[PDB]
Amino acid sequence: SEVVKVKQASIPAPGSILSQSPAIVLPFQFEATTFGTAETAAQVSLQTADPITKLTAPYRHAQIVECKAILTPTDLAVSNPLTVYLAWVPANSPATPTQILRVYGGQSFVLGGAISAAKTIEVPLNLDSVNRMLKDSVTYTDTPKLLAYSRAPTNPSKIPTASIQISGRIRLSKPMLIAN
Amino acid sequence: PNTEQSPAIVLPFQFEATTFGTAETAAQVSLQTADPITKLTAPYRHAQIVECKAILTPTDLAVSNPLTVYLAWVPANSPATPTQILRVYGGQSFVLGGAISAAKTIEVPLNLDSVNRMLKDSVTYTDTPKLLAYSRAPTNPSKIPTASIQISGRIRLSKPMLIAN
Amino acid sequence: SEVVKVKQASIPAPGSILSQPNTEQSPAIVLPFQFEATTFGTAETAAQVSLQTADPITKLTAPYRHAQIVECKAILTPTDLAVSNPLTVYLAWVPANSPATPTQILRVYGGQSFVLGGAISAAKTIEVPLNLDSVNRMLKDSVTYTDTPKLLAYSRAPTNPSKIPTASIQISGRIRLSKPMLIAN
Amino acid sequence: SEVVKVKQASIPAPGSILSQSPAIVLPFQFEATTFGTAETAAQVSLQTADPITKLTAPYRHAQIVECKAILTPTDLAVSNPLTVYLAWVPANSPATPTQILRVYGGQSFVLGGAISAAKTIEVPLNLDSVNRMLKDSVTYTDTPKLLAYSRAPTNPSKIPTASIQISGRIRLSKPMLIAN
Amino acid sequence: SEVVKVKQASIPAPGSILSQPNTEQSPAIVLPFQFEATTFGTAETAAQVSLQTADPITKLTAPYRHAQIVECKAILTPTDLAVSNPLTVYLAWVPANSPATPTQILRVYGGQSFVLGGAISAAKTIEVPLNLDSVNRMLKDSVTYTDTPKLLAYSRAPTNPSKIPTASIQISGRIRLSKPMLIAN
Amino acid sequence: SEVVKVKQASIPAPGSILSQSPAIVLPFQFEATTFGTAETAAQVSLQTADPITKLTAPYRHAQIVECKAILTPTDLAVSNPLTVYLAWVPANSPATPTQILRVYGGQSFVLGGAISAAKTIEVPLNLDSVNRMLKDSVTYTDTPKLLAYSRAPTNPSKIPTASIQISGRIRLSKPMLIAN
Amino acid sequence: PNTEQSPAIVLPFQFEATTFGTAETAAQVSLQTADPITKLTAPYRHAQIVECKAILTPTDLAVSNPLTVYLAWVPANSPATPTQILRVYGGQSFVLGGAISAAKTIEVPLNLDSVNRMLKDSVTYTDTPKLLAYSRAPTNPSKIPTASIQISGRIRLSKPMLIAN
Amino acid sequence: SEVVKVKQASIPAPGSILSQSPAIVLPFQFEATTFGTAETAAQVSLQTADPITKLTAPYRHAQIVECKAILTPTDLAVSNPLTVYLAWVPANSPATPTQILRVYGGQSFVLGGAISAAKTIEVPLNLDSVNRMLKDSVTYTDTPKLLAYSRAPTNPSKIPTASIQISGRIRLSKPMLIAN
Repeated sequence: SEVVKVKQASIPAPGSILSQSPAIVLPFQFEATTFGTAETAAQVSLQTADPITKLTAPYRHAQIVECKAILTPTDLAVSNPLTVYLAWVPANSPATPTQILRVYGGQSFVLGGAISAAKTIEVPLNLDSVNRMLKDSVTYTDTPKLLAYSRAPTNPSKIPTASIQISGRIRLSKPMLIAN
Repeated sequence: PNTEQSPAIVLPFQFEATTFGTAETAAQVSLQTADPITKLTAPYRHAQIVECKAILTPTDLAVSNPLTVYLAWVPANSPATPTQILRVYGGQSFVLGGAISAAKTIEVPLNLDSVNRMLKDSVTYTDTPKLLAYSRAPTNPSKIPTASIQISGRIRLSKPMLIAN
Repeated sequence: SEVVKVKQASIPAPGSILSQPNTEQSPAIVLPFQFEATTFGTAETAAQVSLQTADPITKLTAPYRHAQIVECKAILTPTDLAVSNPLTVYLAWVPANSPATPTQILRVYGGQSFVLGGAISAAKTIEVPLNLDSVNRMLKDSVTYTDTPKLLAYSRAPTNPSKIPTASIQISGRIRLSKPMLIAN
Repeated sequence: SEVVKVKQASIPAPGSILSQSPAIVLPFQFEATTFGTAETAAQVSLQTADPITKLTAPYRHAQIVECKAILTPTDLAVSNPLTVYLAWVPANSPATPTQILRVYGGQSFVLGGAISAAKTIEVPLNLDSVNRMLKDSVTYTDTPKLLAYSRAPTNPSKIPTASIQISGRIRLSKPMLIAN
Repeated sequence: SEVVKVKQASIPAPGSILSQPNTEQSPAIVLPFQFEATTFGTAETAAQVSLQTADPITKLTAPYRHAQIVECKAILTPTDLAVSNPLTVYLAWVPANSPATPTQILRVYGGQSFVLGGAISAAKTIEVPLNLDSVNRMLKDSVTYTDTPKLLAYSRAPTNPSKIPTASIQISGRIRLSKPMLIAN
Repeated sequence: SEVVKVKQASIPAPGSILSQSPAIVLPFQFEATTFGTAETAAQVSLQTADPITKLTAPYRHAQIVECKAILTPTDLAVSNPLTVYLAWVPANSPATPTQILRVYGGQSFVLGGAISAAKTIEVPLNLDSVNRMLKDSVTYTDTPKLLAYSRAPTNPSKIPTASIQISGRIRLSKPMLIAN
Repeated sequence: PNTEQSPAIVLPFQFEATTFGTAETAAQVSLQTADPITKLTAPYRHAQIVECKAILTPTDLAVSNPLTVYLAWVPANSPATPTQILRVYGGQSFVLGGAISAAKTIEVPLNLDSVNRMLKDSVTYTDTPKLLAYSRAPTNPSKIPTASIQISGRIRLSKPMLIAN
Repeated sequence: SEVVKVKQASIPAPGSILSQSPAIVLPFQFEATTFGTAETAAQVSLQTADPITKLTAPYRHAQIVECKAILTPTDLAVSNPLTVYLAWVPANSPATPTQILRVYGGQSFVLGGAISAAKTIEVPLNLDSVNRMLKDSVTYTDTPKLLAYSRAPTNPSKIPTASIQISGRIRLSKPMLIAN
């Protein structure tokens, strides 16, 4: 029982931003991907992830205050373990989930099995690595993007074995004239 | 009361309140029920009106079938009926159909002193803003509105609401 | 054994409360309480328990007019059954006037997932305290409020359902009861 | 001849109110109930009593400044006495007039008969017991409510034997946009 | 009308009470109460009501372990019936671990006699407060005491018995409830 | 409702006492006599009244601290009034109840009737008139003695119309070696 | 505890506790039940023993039918039985019948440190004084006691009890 | 290997005691109950538990200095786990072992199984909750009482799977005159 933070080795390389009113900070937590049913290799791009933009929609400026990736195993993992790869990279990175371990910072976690415990692994996004702005007057390519991958499950089933959510907080600024 | 300085943002909004022509119309529009307004107040736990007015827009169809609408803002409490709008203080009566003039865009303001500007708090207030509008049975209905009423304004949101996503 | 206190990611957002006139105040008592919220293992159980409606709590709250929570925590308790018959539980303390079906707990900010049994040291009791600044402490007053605390929990239909629960959640805490109401006797 | 104040044993338990312009204070005095024709058990709730609201109607805020229950016997009572029960309780109280004496404060008065005098009994409402606000931006349940009861008269007639009025003063605030 | 408070001749004789360790004390509430003690007019009624056994009082006392009286008074209430059908009542606040049948109230030190109805201004309500230094204030504690308050009242079989009482006695007061007991829920 | 003290005109003439340990003061209240069944003329002598001595028995010294005569009418008196005479005199007094009004201090009270109220009359014993000691190493003749009388009731019945009790407090001293 | 200075008086007393000869006797005399003691503690609400002893008096009949009695004081709590008196600390064994000598009047004291001296308070104490006495079945019973046990002492009374008379 | 203290949520509510010599403090440790053979629901009342009184017997005063409940699993539990409930409540509590979890403080422990370790769980008795005196000049109802319960074992056997002992220290005062 409990959770554990496992930082991703990072190096300074923040995104450039606009020169530059009232702001509001909202929390969020959607699920990036699920494991267990088939070989899954996801590329979640915070900038365009639906759940995030549903909050973004009404604004012109939205920047990440904090953000972390939450890896969570389920009972199914105890009997049928699995291995997951994780990397927080800028959208520009030509790196594909199938090659996370070849990226500076890329981690590998083993979920399940009778040997281990069912801890919740948290891998925060180092904001000095990548662009904080998810929506601005210009679109940056530096945007934060989560890379995750796991080999096709030894015993596939429509009941997930592990899932990773992305929670955090966004600061919404300059209101956007939208329909409704 | 009002509100302090802790994290707060003001968003604009405008939705359609009611329409006329198709048949006799007597509406009782209540913000704090207005689906449009809520899709905005959904993420927060504290909403507060800052500005709000009702807009009366006739369509060209109006000239052929001139109507005549009544508008009036009143707290939800007010025992006033659409049928008694002109007997209320804010009560207005526009003609529409290109024989009724009333400045670029016909609009009747809220007031705020008249009502409670909450819409969403820890308690459900009773005296929130409500729009009363009546327009009698039209001769030669049409299925295609001859005029409508929009409600535009600005809401102040705070205290983020835990949500799904 | 062991007891593990796992706090829920939270955001300051207290519920507003009516004020008391500066007249002479009413005395006050503080009673403790702890009841069963739900049970897992028999069937897919996805419950929403609202402290407002909470029968056990209000049996204590009955005689008074003004009642506010002091402290509250959700207690997740696995049973020997869960050892060889694991399950995953979702928990979330929500404001009550909030959407969010227990099926969506992993999509709610605080949202947590725990594995009971199966994996090592999974027999521990989990504890998720209710941040009283997350919601509204008032459970009884001149007006009933909208942001009262509500606990969300979900699991999944077991693959080996049994008549005896494999885990449960209790809610314990302490209320501040005041302003006693005039009654028969 | 004359009148007498008979306080009702009360304990501190005021109503909660809203945080929070010009105000006006108006006096009022309507009659709550009448005795003599048949067993009467009234539950006057200041919040919704017609006479009171006729004054309330044009406003958004109305709070009780002072308020008392006035019990008054009539000549009919001299020949055919009666017993009346009185309790000032908050609207929430699950107490019914038939059980006033089982309520802390509940009084019993004997009106009439050759033995006594025909005094007017006054039982004021302790404002620290109950909610003062009769009309506000929210509706409170704490509202003041008068409980009164008397057994069916030994000799019924359409001429009342005793009646109880409720007089007081209300402070009207924030004007309500009404029709007319 | 009128209310007449007629105090009972009394002698200082407080009941000893157990002491509380100087550890941290329990919070405390103070609830009011008022129930019917007896009824006169139907038949010779000679009752002894002990606040200890008092059902209405202990329904309030139930959830707590330590309960003590703050104030208490006996209320004698005549009814219209008593106007043309007088009666005499006897009242006495006794320590409970005291002999004295209500038939002997006029032989007990404090002992009083009142005439309800018949004579002028006899429709008044009589009030006989309970001197809390006369008896023992404790009604619930680590031990049940012997000098707990007890009310004595007597009348006499009426000469014109009726199904509806001609007078009654209520007991109103306020208790100090503390040390809440651990229970189911 | 209520009680009234009616002092008896007295003149200084206390009893002589012995020159002269721990003492205890006990309260008492027995009933001296009853009225209504027949013409009653009682002569209660505090010194030998049974109830008093039941308390006296175990001691050698017992003196009156305070003492009063309590006259109490009953409903029966309302319909069938009566007149009672009262005098507190020393046991030596050659005065008989039939002649109380011819004694300085002797009072007359009218109990009952539709005219009056049913008050409880209290006539205290002036300790400076009479001997305080009820039991001492010598027996005094000065002892306090209550004289009461009432004419035979207009309508006799075995249900008393009025009764007079004697309450007070005694100080018991020097313990007496008694059997048991 | 003990007692302060507020109105208090000390009265003496002596009553018969038990008798022997008629048949086997095994008594368990409890003050605070002893009718004699109570006729004294009846008027008060607080009684307290100051002095107390048990007296053993044989009658001339004893010489003809010498017996042998056991005495012992113990708190009411003590699981001791009359039959086990000599196994108790205070335990005594007198012969009686003019062949047993033990000073003018055979008497066995209380102690007070051994028991609680209350008998009557706001609470009913459990460890109050109790007399244990046993004397086996006598050969040739007699309906006329051969010896008895008296209990004399002094009680401190306070807090007058409301009574009838 | 090792032991772990798991405090029971408690609230201030100590027992009342007598006003009030030499004292001695003795340690003790008996076993309250055993699990494994059948559904067991025990109600150990420190005041009357035999082992405790064997020490109490010779005295008039005995108060708890400290006291804890010791839960200990045995090898049998590894293969056939079980769940135990524990509550320290005053003897007055109308709570039965079958409903411990519905009592503020009531804990639940899972002993055995391949998943966990075989730790010894200790749950001390909060002396401010309950009466400290186990034997006094008056008998209190506030006495400490242990509530424990476990469902009927999946695989019953006469060899215990877990047992709970109660150790502590008592202060014995005023000697009691006993036989022997």
